[PDB]
Amino acid sequence: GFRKMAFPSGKVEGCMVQVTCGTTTLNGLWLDDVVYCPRHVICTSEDMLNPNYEDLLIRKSNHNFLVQAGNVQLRVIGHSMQNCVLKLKVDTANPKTPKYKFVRIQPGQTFSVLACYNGSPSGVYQCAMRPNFTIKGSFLNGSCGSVGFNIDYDCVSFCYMHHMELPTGVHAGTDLEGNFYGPFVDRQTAQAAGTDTTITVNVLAWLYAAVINGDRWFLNRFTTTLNDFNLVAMKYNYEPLTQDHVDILGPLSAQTGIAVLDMCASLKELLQNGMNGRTILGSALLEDEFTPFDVVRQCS
Amino acid sequence: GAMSGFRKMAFPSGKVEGCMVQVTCGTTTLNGLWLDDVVYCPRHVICTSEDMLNPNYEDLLIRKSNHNFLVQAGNVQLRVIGHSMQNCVLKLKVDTANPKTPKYKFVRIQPGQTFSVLACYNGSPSGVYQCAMRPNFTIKGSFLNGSCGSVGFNIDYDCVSFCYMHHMELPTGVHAGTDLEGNFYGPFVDRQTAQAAGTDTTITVNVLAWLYAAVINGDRWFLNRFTTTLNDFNLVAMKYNYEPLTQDHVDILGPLSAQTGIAVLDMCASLKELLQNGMNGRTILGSALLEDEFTPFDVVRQCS
Ligand SMILES: O[C@@H]1CCN(c2ccccc2)[C@H](O)N1
Repeated sequence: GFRKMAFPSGKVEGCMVQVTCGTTTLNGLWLDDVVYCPRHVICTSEDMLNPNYEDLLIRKSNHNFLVQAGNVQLRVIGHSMQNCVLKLKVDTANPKTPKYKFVRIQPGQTFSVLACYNGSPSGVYQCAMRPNFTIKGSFLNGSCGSVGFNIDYDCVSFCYMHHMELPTGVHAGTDLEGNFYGPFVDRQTAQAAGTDTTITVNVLAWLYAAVINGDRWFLNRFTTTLNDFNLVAMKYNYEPLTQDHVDILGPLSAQTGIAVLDMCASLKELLQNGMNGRTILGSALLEDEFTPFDVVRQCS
Repeated sequence: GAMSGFRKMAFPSGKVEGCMVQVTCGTTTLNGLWLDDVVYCPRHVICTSEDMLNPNYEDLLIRKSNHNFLVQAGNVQLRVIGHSMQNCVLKLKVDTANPKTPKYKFVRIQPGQTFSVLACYNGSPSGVYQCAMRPNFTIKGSFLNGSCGSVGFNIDYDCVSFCYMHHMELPTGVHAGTDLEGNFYGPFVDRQTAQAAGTDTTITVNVLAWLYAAVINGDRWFLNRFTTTLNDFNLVAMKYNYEPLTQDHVDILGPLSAQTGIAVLDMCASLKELLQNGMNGRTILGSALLEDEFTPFDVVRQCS
């Protein structure tokens, strides 16, 4: 009985708004007296290929920005651009503003996404930053302007904003300061995501989760050296494993008594021989969207 | 296409977050649902540690007065003014009506249908997940220590349909519970006596809708050229522990059948080949597993 969970989305729900520039409509994040949204909302049908965003920006008037929060309309006062994020300053501060911080995450860390359409929240899901810096999600998993977040002691950490739907069923976007995740541009040009890989630290964290839940058949008597594991793992499209990840797994190593490189011999053996029709925590597949600290959060 | 790399989503939990409270009777603390002037919670909050095998709820309840119930809404304390029992749900009338009460209904679901769960510690929401009422009337849930009182719901046009409440963890690691009228799902009792869940089965109708969703989005490698009779399909499915398929499930799938031009029974023959051959490393809609927790209602709603 181990299931993936998203954060309670209430505190982010009361921040989504609908931003409309000319013909284009998408989601905004209304915080204090500022609305954040992707900067490509200003792209016309003629600049949508090769725009000089800051010069296009300075020529738009505030009045070309429609902002509604449900039935209420918001007054745009000014606008500035920070990287690929548009910042529209409004006359009203959001009284539903949670306590928040802007953070940037690393490939392999998890967060929840509140999927929104035209400002209206539609659903919520947990995901991980893929090593190729993309996030799994169809057009039905929330369109441009939806945000990704973690909650740390009732404080929201916004880390992600959806910008564009890639052809491969994944989407890409930025942090809330506008910097893209991965080698992507907000220009409607042919663009492809790199070959993905399995988040190796997360699989080990998930294997520790099985051991906490008494699922133990995969554990063996063997260890392995770090790179004697890495060599085998990259041949299966697994992320190489750094000394940082080992340390991060330390606390789980101390609760279960399974050294990190011991569990690495279990996973390495799982890679070459498969699960032989057995199961771990109910799944015939290895999960890699549980960080070490999602396990400690949900198991302590 | 539309649903390439599609993920299940739980509904936004905000409207439920504003209804969760902490209910305490003596030494037990669990979650309550505060809707208007009444808070709902599982009745086994009034059990002691000796009462858990054969609790006499009617004896236990009548011995309790309003001021033995400790209802905490965040940082305010609510005053209990009345208290009655409807099956296994306890109902605490409070003097103060929840301002954050959403539009809501109480509905009972059938196995195979889906909803979201807001998992809570001590009145405090901890997470949200999307799941299905399994065919054996249990909920494969999170390894949360005291989720009792966590509710399940769907949301449809600002209106929250409450359909589940968590009462107990079973030895098999899944959860069992009631509707908001206190009737359990399945043959379970709110007693700490030996209770086992029947053998789980794959929600066949859900898989077929999922397979129809793939075909809508050009994912097409699993289709074959065969049809099957309904009863020839049902007979093979069962030795793979798949739910038998009823004519009603065939009708439910009819809209998917017409938009793709693939007869339902043809899709059943394609499924039957997937069972004898398997998905060993291959993907359907980005998933390396056959999804059985996405209903035909959400497929046709989301793929018009
Ligand atoms: O999940 C656990 C298991 C079941 N539950 C319980 C307590 C008293 C009588 C019957 C059931 C307990 O409070 N919570």
